[PDB]
Amino acid sequence: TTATIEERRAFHKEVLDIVQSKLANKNSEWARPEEPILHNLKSEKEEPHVYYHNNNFRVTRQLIHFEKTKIFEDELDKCMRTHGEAKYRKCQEIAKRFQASCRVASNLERGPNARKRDVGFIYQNNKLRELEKDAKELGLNNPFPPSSPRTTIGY
Amino acid sequence: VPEPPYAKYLANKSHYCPPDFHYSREIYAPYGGYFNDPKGWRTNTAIATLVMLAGAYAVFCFGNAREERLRAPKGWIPSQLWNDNVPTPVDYRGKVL
Amino acid sequence: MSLYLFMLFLQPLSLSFVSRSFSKISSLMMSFATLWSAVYMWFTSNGANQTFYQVVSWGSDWSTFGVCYTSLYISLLCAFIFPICVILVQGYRALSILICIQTAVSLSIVSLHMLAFYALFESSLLLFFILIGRRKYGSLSAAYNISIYTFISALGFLISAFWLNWSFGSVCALLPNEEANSFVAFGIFILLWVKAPLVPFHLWLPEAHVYAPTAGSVLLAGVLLKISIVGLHVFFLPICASSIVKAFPLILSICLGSFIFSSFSTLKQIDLKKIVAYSSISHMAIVFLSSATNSGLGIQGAVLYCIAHGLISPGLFLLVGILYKNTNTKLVFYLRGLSQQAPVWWSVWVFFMLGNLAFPLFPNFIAEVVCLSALFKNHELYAYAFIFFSFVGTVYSSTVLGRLKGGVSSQCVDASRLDVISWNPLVLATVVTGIGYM
Amino acid sequence: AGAGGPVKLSPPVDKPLPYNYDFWMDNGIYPGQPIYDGMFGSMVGNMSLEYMAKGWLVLLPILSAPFVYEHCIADDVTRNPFVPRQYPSEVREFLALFKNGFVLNDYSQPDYEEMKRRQSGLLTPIY
Amino acid sequence: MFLLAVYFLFFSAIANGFFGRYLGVRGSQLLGPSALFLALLCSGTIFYEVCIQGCSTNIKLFENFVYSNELNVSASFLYDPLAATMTLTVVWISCAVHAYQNLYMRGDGSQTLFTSYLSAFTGFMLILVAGQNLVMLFIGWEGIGVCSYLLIGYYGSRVSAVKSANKSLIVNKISDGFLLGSMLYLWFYTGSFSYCSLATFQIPDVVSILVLLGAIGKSSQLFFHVWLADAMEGPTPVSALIHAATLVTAGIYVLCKLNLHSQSAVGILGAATALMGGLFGLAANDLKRVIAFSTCSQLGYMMAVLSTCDDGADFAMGHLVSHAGFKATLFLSAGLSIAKENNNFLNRYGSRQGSPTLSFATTIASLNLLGFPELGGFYSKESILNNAYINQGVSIILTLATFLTAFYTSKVLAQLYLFPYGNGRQQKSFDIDATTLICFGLLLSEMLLRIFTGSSLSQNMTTNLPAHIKNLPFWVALSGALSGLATTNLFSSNFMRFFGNRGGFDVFYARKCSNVFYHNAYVSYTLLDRGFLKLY
Amino acid sequence: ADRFPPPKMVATQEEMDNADIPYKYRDYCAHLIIDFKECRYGHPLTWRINCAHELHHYNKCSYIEFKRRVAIAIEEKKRRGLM
Ligand SMILES: CCCCCCCCCCCCCCCCCC(=O)OC[C@H](COP(=O)([O-])OCC(O)COP(=O)([O-])OC[C@@H](COC(=O)CCCCCCCCCCCCCCCCC)OC(=O)CCCCCCCCCCCCCCCCC)OC(=O)CCCCCCCCCCCCCCCCC
Ligand SMILES: CCCCCCCCCCCCCCCCCC(=O)O[C@@H](COC(=O)CCCCCCCCCCCCCCC)COP(=O)(O)OCC[N+](C)(C)C
Ligand SMILES: CCCCCCCCCCCCCCCCCC(=O)O[C@@H](COC(=O)CCCCCCCCCCCCCCC)COP(=O)(O)OCC[N+](C)(C)C
Ligand SMILES: CCCCCCCCCCCCCCCCCCCC(=O)O[C@H](COC(=O)CCCCCCCCCCCCCC)COP(=O)(O)OCCN
Ligand SMILES: CCCCCCCCCCCCCCCCCCCC(=O)O[C@H](COC(=O)CCCCCCCCCCCCCC)COP(=O)(O)OCCN
Ligand SMILES: CCCCCCCCCCCCCCCCCCCC(=O)O[C@H](COC(=O)CCCCCCCCCCCCCC)COP(=O)(O)OCCN
Repeated sequence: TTATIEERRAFHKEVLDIVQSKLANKNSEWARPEEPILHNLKSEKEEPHVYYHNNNFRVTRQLIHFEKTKIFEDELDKCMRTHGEAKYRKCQEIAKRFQASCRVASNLERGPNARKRDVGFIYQNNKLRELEKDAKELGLNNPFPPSSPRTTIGY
Repeated sequence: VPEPPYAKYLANKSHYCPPDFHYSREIYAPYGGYFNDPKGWRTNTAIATLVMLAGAYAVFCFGNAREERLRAPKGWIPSQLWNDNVPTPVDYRGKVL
Repeated sequence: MSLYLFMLFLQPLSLSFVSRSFSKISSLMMSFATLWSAVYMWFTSNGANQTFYQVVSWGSDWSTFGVCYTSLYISLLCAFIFPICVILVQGYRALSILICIQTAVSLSIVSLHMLAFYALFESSLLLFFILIGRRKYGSLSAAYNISIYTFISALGFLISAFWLNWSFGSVCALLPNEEANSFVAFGIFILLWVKAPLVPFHLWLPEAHVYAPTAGSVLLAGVLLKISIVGLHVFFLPICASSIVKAFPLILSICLGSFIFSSFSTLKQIDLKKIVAYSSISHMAIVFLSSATNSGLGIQGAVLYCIAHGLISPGLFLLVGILYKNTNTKLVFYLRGLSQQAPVWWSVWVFFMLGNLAFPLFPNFIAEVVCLSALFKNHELYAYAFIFFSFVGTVYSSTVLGRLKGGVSSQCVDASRLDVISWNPLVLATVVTGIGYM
Repeated sequence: AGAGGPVKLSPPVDKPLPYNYDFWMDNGIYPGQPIYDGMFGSMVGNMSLEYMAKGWLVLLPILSAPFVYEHCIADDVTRNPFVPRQYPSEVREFLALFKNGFVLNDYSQPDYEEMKRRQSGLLTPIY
Repeated sequence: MFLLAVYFLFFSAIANGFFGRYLGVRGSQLLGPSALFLALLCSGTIFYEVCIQGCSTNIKLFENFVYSNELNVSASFLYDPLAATMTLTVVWISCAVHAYQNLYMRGDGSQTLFTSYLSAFTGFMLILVAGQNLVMLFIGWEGIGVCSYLLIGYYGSRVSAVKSANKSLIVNKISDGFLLGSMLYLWFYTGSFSYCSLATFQIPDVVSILVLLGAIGKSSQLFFHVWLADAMEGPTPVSALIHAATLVTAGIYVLCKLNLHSQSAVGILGAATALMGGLFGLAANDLKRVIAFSTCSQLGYMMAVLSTCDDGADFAMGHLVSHAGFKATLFLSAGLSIAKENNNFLNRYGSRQGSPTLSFATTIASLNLLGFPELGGFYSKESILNNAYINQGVSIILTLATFLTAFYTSKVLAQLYLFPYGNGRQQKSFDIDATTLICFGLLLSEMLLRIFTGSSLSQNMTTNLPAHIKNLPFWVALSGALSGLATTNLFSSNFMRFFGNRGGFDVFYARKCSNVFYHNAYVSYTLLDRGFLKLY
Repeated sequence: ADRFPPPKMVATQEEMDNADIPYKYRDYCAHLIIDFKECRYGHPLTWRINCAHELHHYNKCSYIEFKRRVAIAIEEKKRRGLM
């Protein structure tokens, strides 16, 4: 994928038009965008308007994710408190969903140096499954535990 | 040594103070002095008890509003007399009460 | 924003026209007005504007000022802590110097231009040379140390700013620029390395704090160290992220080494002010590392911990100043029986020392938890290293408290009405932040 | 009398102080103490570190002898005369999941090898 | 209703320690015990509602205590069966200690501050026990740590007391650091701090080791037991609270609340701590020290039982609750003996006319410690010893610890009462008020109720053991008690000396660890910042 | 293991959940532990005297299960040839 200077300047002109259309009507939610500005730029920093708008969209999304995770945690805690000793069987699904939400929130914007948050040990379990499959098929002896059905309340 | 003029304002040694023990009476501490026993203590303690009961009332109101019982008690609990959010008791067999 | 900047420019201006006898009263009223204007700036800052809450320009790129999350917290902290410094200082000369230093520092935080940032922060260079080197209670060595360290670091930052202004054509933060150059990154980094004390460039700080007046020490620890985090968030991470990621093993080595060596050095200190200064150096390392991770958890944690330090270190420096006024000594060996002799000073001292140790009901606990979580997000070992070595702070603090707590003393050295008035805002703010209103 | 008892005051310093005088804790009462007792000066009971080490050398083998047998010499089959508690299949499968459980040592079970490998799990998180 | 208990204790703390000038010494002697009585009524209601009638409740005070990005924790209290049982025991012991302090601390200048610290200490213990998330537990853990620092070092003009407090603080810092690391591991890989979602079937060894290292601090296990013996510098009411419930129990509570422990480690560490503590208590000549070593031994038994079986957590908590009563009684009686005789050494005690209540309470507490049949201590200890038979190593060590425990306990009982008078012919006296009698009535009531109500559901469940193996703990206890009455010599002078020096853990720390610490500080400062890098 | 087959499980999942029986206690004796648990909690302080029939019955069932476990162990040991 290569971007010619003609295409780059064309996109720049289109971006300016998008800014002009946004400027025409006042919006109190200008910095809480519901949709990103789609682009094929090598670096987002090239188009400043796209960079700022998309950053504001990403912040909005992350805030929403954090609140969704809090909601998921509240339903998991209520479910756990209602069932009693049947919590392990009945709250597997809610827990699975909560852990998925935690991963989505943490992983989306972890940062340049941060590792992926393995909520539920899904990645570790997957790695152990691959290692087992390889050892068994190649006749090797695995020095690691075999993959587990359940490693956490959900995942 | 002739006691300084301000020494008249300061309090005497309390009954609980050992006679040999000497302490500087000018030093102020929020927790009280070396042996305390102030005059008017009975009133202060009554005021304290009233503030304690009022705060207990406020705490009770707050707790009752925030106490969430999501699983039915096995039998009757005292909370039913004061809180209406208690689920109807179900016994070990499963029969509702 | 405009009201805050105007009040900032009025505070140095007011001194020129005062009666020379009303100076202290006018300065206090101006400081409170600046605090109220900062509250107004907070009120007029809508969270809906996610990137920058407010930006104002007065005709040039240099006069571009704006407030962000880091800027807002630091500016509010400076306005909150300045009244205490004002009341602690006496004399027109001292007031003039302090008010000029404060105006320069407060203008630096809100500046969005690297060259303007440099112009405003380094204006208060001679004033610190003169303040730390005052006739009777000052040391020329400390003044020379702080001045030379600041000049060399800021000159490197200036060279990097000049290259960025030449290459991109602008040095304003609001214009998105990225650079992969390592020389320019190092130039910007060296300022942060020196200003926020990091081993081995931390020697200037303890000397300055010991030989500075209590108002000066309070201002220095409270906000001058924080100016590094504004430069990092506003002038380093946006442009030189690639170099921070490239050098992360080195950054981590230098930050952890600073934390360890500073903690060990605090153990050999016999002066209360030096103990508080080395505690600050140790505390700065977590903030620097957390911000360098370039994660949401790290930037928020670093700013929060900075506020907690900017509320806990001024308290300790204020109590130390009060004690020194009462006794004319800072040697822990001469100070004994403070529990029995000063029950009110002792209570506040113990409370602030507990705050410095990051106990749960203090802002330091929440801040540390967030910073440690950010480190754990990077690597588990990174968090573990910092968590384990925290015991060294406990050993020195416990030894100091134990030496001060008991013994035989023949002097009643307790705080007056003025001293309690000066710490009450700091105590209330510490409590409020501790309960979670961060 | 708990309060007001006589005390002896430590004499004021009258000679040049050693560089490492911070190792001594003196509150003004006569018996000052090292920062850590036993770091220097008189040792309690006149017992050196060498004496304590020789004692621990004599004691350690006798204390470790019970533990080494069962943990190392003994095996799952021979440790106890019975098998671990038997559970219904639904209960047993869930209980086997716990690494710190007691049902993983059931040699009679056809899933013994997997359970044993589960018990000797990972030292650190892989991710 | 559930919040009320914590409110009463924190109120009593604020009142006595901030408004003591108004309340007075007498005002603290009223507000303290009154608040503790009200908290006992609330704790009893909580115990009946949760434990007996299986009704757990969650009270969320406020949300978003910490809200940085994904990380979110709330201040919430979940009263589960473990929380209710511990709340009840803690409040009962604290109410007794508050009643005791009225007469014991009359001769102390700050009785208002002492009462304030005792009530804040009890409040932080109830926060730790009732927390619904790991952050609330940490808040309680640190609060008890700080209150212990402020209470052990209460006598500031004694260098020993300040050093004992510094020791406690440093050891507890190392432990809470390991706990913070474990909590970070658990938050990262489970997504929450709440114990409901915290559940993990398989945990990496690192988290288990970190949890154990964190727990061994408060529950003074081997290598971390140095602070407990030193904590004797503080006043007697402090020692009763810390040893019986507030501090030693927290580690066990943490291990039982989150079952991340490893069977191999807990069993060996526990059995070792039981034996070492009993041996250390054999050499000890201070009354208060012997009861501390006894606490260490019992903690070893509770830690060891977790390894034996699945019900080990229930057995441990049952022993913990049974132990708190008798151990508190032993400390309060020891304090009264010291106060009446003005002596701390076992050699100078002897038969002397006293109060029937105190002598009986001491005898019954000692019997519970010893293991006398048909007593609360007996059932809770046999539940452990009988179930530990499967682990051959743990069982042998625990039986030897039972022997040593019986020997020192019997020796102490003989020395305090049966032995002829050993103190001097001087006028000494401590008159006991009705408040002290109420305190001993409360402790005896707890001891009696424990026999009727029991400690664990599985307490009387059959352990399928031969009769000779089931009744051996009794024979070993009797043999030790008989040997202790005869005051016979068991070990050579070399070993008696070794045990008197507590194994030389502190001599090792001073000669090597402290010297290395201060050499690192010397290199860091004198050689470098103020040497190489300092201008002429 | 095969020679000594497990006994029939009287307790169902619904009953064990309704009586709040932990998973560890669901070991073929759960019906008796439900009886004992209901009686012990019904009589909070007098259970030791009153609730003795249920404890006896549980202990007997537990004894039979223990004997089964020992039998299984001996059979496995003989199969491996150790004894
Ligand atoms: C229109 C309607 C009217 C409304 C009003 C609006 C008008 C607007 C502005 C008008 C206000 C009047 C301006 C004041 C002029 C004189 C001020 C002065 O002499 O200072 C000391 C003087 C105190 O006099 P004094 O106590 O009677 O004794 C002095 C004796 O003469 C000698 O005493 P000494 O020998 O013992 O010296 C001891 C010395 C110790 O020795 C030192 O420390 C020397 C250090 C060298 C300079 C300090 C370097 C750092 C200074 C940083 C700048 C401070 C602001 C920080 C903000 C950052 C800006 C980038 O300590 C001091 O002197 C004070 C220490 C701190 C003051 C330094 C700040 C002054 C900078 C330059 C002053 C302007 C002079 C211009 C000359 C004009 C014709 C000659 O005035 C003050 O009250 C404090 C300074 C007020 C600063 C405001 C001046 C603006 C300078 C900021 C630069 C920004 C550009 C300018 C634009 C301004 C707005 C357009
Ligand atoms: C010189 C001093 C002399 C005077 C002494 C003053 C005495 C102070 C009394 C101590 C206060 C204890 C109360 C602690 C709770 C803090 C109160 C609080 O924060 O208000 C909460 C409301 O919550 C409450 O009211 C809590 C109930 C308080 C009393 C209930 C029981 C009292 C027992 C104390 C145990 C509290 C344990 C909490 C540990 C974290 C605000 O509600 P939100 O809108 O959700 O605020 C947002 C949350 N956040 C702060 C994080 C931003
Ligand atoms: C969590 C929800 C509710 C929170 C309530 C907490 C309980 C009360 C907290 C009150 C304020 C907390 C800190 C008070 C200031 C710290 C100083 C202090 O506590 O004691 C002072 C003086 O005490 C005071 O004047 C104020 C104390 C009033 C109430 C203190 C209760 C215990 C403090 C709780 C620990 C804080 C928790 C922080 C970490 C969780 C110094 O005492 P000593 O060093 O022992 O010397 C006294 C002299 N003598 C040698 C004779 C012993
Ligand atoms: C292509 C070039 C090749 C390389 C060639 C290099 C040749 C030399 C380069 C050195 C440049 C550094 C400039 C600082 C010199 C050290 C300070 C001078 C020492 C001194 O005595 O100053 C006294 C006080 O200074 C103080 O108290 C300050 C203490 C030391 C300051 C620490 C320096 C700042 C940090 C150093 C590096 C930081 C980052 C580096 C990127 C004042 O003396 P006086 O007034 O009484 O005069 C009387 C005459 N003796
Ligand atoms: C020895 C440990 C290093 C100490 C530093 C520890 C932590 C500092 C990290 C700061 C973070 C951002 C700074 C970016 C790079 C600075 C140092 C990185 C390490 C380094 O030196 O890498 C070099 C490249 O950097 C460069 O080429 C530039 C080096 C810095 C220049 C020194 C002074 C510059 C001052 C200029 C002022 C402003 C100028 C603006 C025009 C050579 O590494 P390599 O890639 O060649 O690998 C070949 C090895 N086999
Ligand atoms: C049941 C679980 C186990 C609980 C504790 C077990 C501890 C067992 C470790 C001791 C057994 C092996 C000891 C090493 C062999 C040394 C034999 C003689 C010792 C010797 O000659 O030098 C000593 C070295 O100190 C030393 O020996 C220190 C080495 C100890 C290694 C670190 C282990 C932690 C020890 C904690 C408690 C042990 C207390 C007594 C060691 C005294 O040296 P010096 O001071 O006279 O030299 C002069 C200063 N220039």
